Amino acid sequence: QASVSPYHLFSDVADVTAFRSNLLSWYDQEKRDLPWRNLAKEEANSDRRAYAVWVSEVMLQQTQVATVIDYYTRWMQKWPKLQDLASASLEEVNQLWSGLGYYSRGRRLQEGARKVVEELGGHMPRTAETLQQLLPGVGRYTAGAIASIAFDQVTGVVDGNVLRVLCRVRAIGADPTSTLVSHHLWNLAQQLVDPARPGDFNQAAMELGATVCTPQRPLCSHCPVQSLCRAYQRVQRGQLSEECALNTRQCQLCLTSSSPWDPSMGVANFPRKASRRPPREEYSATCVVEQPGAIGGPLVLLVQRPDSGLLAGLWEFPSVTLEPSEQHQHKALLQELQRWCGPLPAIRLQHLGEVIHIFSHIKLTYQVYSLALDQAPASTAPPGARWLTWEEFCNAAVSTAMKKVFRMYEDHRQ
DNA sequence: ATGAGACGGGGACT
DNA sequence: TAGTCCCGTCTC
Ligand code: SF4
Ligand SMILES: [Zn+2]
Repeated sequence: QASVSPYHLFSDVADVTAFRSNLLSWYDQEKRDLPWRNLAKEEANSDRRAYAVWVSEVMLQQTQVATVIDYYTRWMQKWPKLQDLASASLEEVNQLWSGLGYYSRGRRLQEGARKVVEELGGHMPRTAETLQQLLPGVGRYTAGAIASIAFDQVTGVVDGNVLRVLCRVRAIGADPTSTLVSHHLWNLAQQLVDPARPGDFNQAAMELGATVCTPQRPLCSHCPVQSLCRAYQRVQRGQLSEECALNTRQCQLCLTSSSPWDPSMGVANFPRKASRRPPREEYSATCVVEQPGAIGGPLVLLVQRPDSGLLAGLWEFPSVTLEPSEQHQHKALLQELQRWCGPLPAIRLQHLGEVIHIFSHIKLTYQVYSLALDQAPASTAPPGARWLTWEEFCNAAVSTAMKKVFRMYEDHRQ
């Protein structure tokens, strides 16, 4: 309902004015140097400016700034314009994305650029609503980031950083993933975003959550919005010797509930921590088959995953899925290897060790093998088989799991 | 037809 | 050391 207590609202316009001014003044003296800020500040063309912002905001989804920087630079140097990206192949996109994770982001970014160039004359949509509707991979966050940063639209955003900042600043301790709490956070973000500098405000709020209002041990003594933070105000009471008026059980007859407030956590009582369920275990066997090749050998066999599901369309060493009880077997692996190599001397199969790779939702254990051939396969290389030099593999569209497998193969090789 | 699960990898910190 | 948290979009 609209009957939330003023304890969780900014009912005083003076507080809103001060929140914006304090945050932006801190940003103007503390802001990190980032390549997408540099490209954006100097690109007067709106479409080129939005493209540079769009790429960075897709790469930043569930990925830390420190990781993105090098990928962003590589991407913008290879595809400086929408037009360049639209002509790229998905295979080239996966090559550049290799190691960044959540690979559908890269595919959708290319699909979007192709749509913009080939259906919209190269012109990016100019509001959060139309960016979200028309561009694949662009949800509510990315659309608001592009619109505010690139087009000066007055629209607030809630990423993980802003969620944490707002839950402390207004002492929201309920499950933040619920529809009700999420709606309240977006409403706060829309109230607070500076109408004159909405992009800088959004960037400032996110960088505050990244560098000051951090998940653990936040730097409250260094915070520009300290005086306006409910979380901070409460910690400074402690053994008190301002609170939420409507936080009383409607029932005055039941046992009176007690506060789950943990004094030893301070402002980190907010937000509530998401309870995490461990990933399911899966098992696979994989083999680096090698042949001597010519100059720059040996060559290793790579094959392409299905274009759906996990790590879709990426390349990998031939692999088979195994049930736990049969995770050390060779039968199915050798059958898969012979698909791509013809008849194989199965005596050469060398067990190297195991590689455990953690996805967000799967703990995958590979039994890793190698099979070194004395010469090329007897038959011509089948369609879908790629024989790569070590350097080509390192630059190919492969998952990090397969790079760990390759590093195990390189170590055990003599 | 909505909401939990699918979907990668690593940085920071204990 | 080994463990933990957490940096959005889409669907099946
Ligand atoms: S005072 Fe502390 S808890 Fe509040 S916003 Fe600043 S860093 Fe976060
Ligand atoms: Zn309350």
